[PDB]
Amino acid sequence: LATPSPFDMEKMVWLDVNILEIRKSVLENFGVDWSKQIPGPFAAFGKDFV
Amino acid sequence: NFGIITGVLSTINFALSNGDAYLIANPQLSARSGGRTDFLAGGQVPILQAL
Repeated sequence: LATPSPFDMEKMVWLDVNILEIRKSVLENFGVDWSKQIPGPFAAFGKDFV
Repeated sequence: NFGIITGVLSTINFALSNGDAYLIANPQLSARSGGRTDFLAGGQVPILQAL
């Protein structure tokens, strides 16, 4: 004849979460940028024998 | 009519380059025996993928 409870009282849990992030960066661009591919010498010949 | 017309051309190259790259990745995780843990430190990019 005994009956159960409508529900059981559970235990409560507290959650504490921490997220930490640090970012650092450097960027350098120094100097002189010369050309590396340049035209060279040329030579041509032409003649009419007849 | 007998003859010839011809010539040559040239190009000069003096290129010179160097490169170095270093990286260390040290991720650390925790998990219980029989469990699983996943970790991502990065980003997401959109991709078109449809049937």
